[PDB]
Amino acid sequence: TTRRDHARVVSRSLTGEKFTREQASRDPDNYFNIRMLSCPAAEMVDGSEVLYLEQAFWRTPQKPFRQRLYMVKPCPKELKCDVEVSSYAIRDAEEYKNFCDRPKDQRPLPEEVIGDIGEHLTTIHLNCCDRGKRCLYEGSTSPGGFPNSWNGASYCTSDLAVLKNNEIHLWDRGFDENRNQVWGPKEGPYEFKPA
Amino acid sequence: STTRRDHARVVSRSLTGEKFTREQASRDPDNYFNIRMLSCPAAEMVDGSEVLYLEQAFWRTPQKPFRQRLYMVKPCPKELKCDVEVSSYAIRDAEEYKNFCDRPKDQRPLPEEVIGDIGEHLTTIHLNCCDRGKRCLYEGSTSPGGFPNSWNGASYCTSDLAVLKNNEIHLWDRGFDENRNQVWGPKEGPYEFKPA
Repeated sequence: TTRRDHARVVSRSLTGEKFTREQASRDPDNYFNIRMLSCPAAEMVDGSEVLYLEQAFWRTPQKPFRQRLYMVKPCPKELKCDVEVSSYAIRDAEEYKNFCDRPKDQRPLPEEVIGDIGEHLTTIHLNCCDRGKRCLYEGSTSPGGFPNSWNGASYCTSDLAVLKNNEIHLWDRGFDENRNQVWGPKEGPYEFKPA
Repeated sequence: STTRRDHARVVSRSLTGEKFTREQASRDPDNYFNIRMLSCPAAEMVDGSEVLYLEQAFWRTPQKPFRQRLYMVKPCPKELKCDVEVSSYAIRDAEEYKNFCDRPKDQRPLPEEVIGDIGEHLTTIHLNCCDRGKRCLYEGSTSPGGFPNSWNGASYCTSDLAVLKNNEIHLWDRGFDENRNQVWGPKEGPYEFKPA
C-alpha cells in the first residue's frame, strides 16, 4: 500500500450514489436528505483522476444545488500526506447536470473536461486514520495559508472523512469577511452512505 | 397626494412581523422549505430611514437563524425615479443580534450600536408602485449586474422583492458564479412569506 493505492480507494469511495437519509431521519432539525452522485470524468496525463460530483435535495435529484469537478491524486512524497483531494468550479455547470446518468456521447467528453475546470475552491490533504478509528482517511483544508494571501473576501472550509463501504463525511462551510458562517451545515458534516 | 415617505412607511410596516413560507412549503415541498421570518424596527435615522432587524430561520430551528440582516427602508432620492429604496446590510457580530425581536429593548443592542454595528452593504432594491390589477403593491429588483458576492463560488447576487397586500412578502435572493450559473438560493421562484 502506497499513496496511489490510497488514492484509488479514496477515488472509489467518493464516486457512486449516496444519501444522507439515515442522518436526516436521525436528526431532521439539523440535516436534510441530500443525494450525492459522483462519476469519473477524465484522467490527467499525470495519472490524477478527475471526478464529477453533484449534490441534490432528495426530492429534486435532477436539480443539483452543487456541481463540482474533483481531482484525487496521490500526495507527492515531499508533501507529508497520503492523498490530495481538490475540488473545482465548473465553467458551465448546466452541460454537466446529472452527468453520471447520461451516455458518454451526449455529455462533456474527457477532452473538454480539462478545459471546463473553473476556479480552484478547496484542497484537502488526507492521511490514514489512526488504529481503531472509524475513518479510513481524514483531513481538512489547511488551517493556515501563505502570509497576506487572504484577499479579504469570502472563504470556504472543507473537512473530508472517508469510511468503510464508500461512506463519505463532508463538511463544506462558507464564511464572510468577519468570520461568520453563511452557508453549509452548522453542526457537523453530512454523512453520505451508499443507497 | 401620497409621498415617497408614505410609500416607504407602507413598505416598512409590511416587512415587519413574524412570517412563514409554510403554505408554499406545504404546497411545494419538492422546491421550498418552511422558513420563518421575524422582523422588527431596529432604529429610526435622522434622514428619515427606517432600520429593521430581519432574520430567517429553518422552522425546525427558529433559534438558529441561517441569515441575519439589517434592512434600511427609505424613500428614493428625488433624482433616482423610484418610490422606495430598500438596502440590506450584513451585521458585525451576528450572534450578538441572535433573535433580536423578542428580546426587550433593554437587553438588545441599542439603536446607536445598531447603526454602529452595520456591516457590508449587500443589496439595494428600488421598489415601484404596482399598477391596479397587479397582485403586488410594490415590486423591484436589483439593477442588472446585481451586487458583489463571494459565496459558494458566486461573483454577484440578485434580489427581487415584491410587497403584496396584507403584509405578504415575496423575496428572491440568488447567487451566481462568474459564468452566470446560479450557485445559491432557490432556482424556481421567490419565497412567499405570509403572516402567521
